[PDB]
Amino acid sequence: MEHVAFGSEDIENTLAKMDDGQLDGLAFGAIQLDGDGNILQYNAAEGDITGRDPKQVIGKNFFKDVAPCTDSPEFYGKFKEGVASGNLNTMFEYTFDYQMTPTKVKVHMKKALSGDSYWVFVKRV
Ligand SMILES: *C(=O)/C=C/c1ccc(O)c(Cl)c1
Repeated sequence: MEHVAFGSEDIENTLAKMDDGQLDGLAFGAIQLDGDGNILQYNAAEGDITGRDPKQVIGKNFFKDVAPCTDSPEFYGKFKEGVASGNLNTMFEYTFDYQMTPTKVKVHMKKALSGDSYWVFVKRV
């Protein structure tokens, strides 16, 4: 289990060193998206929260295909505003309910260090 807390101030530096295997060691869900919302990384804890197979969602568009319930100003809108500005860092609660039992989560979106990369972190609430 990787020793990183959800919402930590330097999380983007800590996660910069992690291959897909170390990402699976996190205590919380972690998704990496490009600026368009395409899934670059998707860890085991997120698969546990959502039911999706982490290997099978890589390459899919999060907002268009995987997670349409986030296609809204309250989630996607915050994401694309942060991508456009280049300083994405926002935390909010949300309910995931597409083809799943509705699940309330806390979401932290933060711009990655890798430039055109953005983290979406998720934990249960
Ligand atoms: C609602 O459509 C949200 C669905 C959803 C949220 C988070 C993750 O990781 C996935 Cl695969 C789907």
